[PDB]
Amino acid sequence: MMPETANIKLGYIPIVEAAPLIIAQEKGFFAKYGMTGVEVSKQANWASARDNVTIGSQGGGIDGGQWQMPMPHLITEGIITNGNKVPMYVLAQLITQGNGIAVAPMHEGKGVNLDITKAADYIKGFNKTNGRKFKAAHTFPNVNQDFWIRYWFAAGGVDPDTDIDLLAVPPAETVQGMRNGTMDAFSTGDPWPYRIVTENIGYMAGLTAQIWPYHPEEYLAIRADWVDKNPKATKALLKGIMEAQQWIDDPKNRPEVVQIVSGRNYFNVPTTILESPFKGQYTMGDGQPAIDDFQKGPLYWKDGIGNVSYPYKSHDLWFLTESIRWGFHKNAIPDLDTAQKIIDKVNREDLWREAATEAGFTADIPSSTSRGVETFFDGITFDPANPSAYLQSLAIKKV
Repeated sequence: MMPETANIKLGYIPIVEAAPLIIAQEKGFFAKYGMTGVEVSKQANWASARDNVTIGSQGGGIDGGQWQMPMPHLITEGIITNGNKVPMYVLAQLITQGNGIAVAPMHEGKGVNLDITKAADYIKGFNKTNGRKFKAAHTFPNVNQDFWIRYWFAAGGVDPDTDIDLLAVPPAETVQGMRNGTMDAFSTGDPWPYRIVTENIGYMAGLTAQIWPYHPEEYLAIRADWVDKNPKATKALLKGIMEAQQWIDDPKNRPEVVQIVSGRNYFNVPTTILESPFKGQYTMGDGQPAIDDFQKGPLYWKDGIGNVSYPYKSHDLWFLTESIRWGFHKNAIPDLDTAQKIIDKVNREDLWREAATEAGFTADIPSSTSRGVETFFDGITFDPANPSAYLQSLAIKKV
């Protein structure tokens, strides 16, 4: 099925979530299906990734790439691009887990761990007791990592909007702040946790693998105009990604995966900082036991619930439901019906199914577009069939 074109520019951020794109390219999986002209382009930050996909490859940007959710949806509706609507299609989930919340040393022994309920008053009154409002950061508002730390805070009784200072700050600057004693928490992901702990910059309150096991995370999304014009090439790219994900999850191949992504032309970091996490090994600190479980590390093809790669529409729904929870994009996404309408235009799980079928991976295709009821660490459940009930079960929200 000769692709219409063998070329495409896909952006990535130098974190473990990018692995499938890098491996599909470097191990020849894209080439196997005819996509011999794939350029895996490093993005400076999420803002730059957003801008680059808006201009497209022809304008000097990118045709698609790696994204935190629901960026593809927000770009499609021009919500985060000042009204410039650039339709995109979510084609596959790249990975699950590999994210976590780091906390500064000064908060050790205060109960600021996975469940911060007992430390809620300590956090809320930090200005009076310590001279500043508890300060936390993520690197881009209204997406994955902002959601993770907001859920963690709110589950313990801390309002992330009113009780603390939750800011969007570059990763290096944030870590520097933690070292300087001016930043209290950081919603981040591999390879950051290893460095933060080993360099005694802070400890890990919890992994997203603990907050929501096998949670939806990073996704591959490409501009709709590119996909509509190159349907065969799109499926070829999906097959390459699928094989790369399958390859990455075999423990035998992980040393090579680590070696490749850590290389100078990609992440450009010492392999040592990624070796442990790729084995599901994390030193958590604050007197808590270390984690040594492959199932708690990043997973790219299959997880404990189902297939990782398949993009369940129920997950798109959770991201937009949580957006509504925090009052994000009030005018653009005023209700759950509007959210579903956006999801039906953006999520292209049908192409994932088609590509998987053509490639001979029919045994791995999920039977539904929903992964069913989702369960969080605090007992809250999200039933895709009734997002209203989920929202109403939450203690802290803006709706």
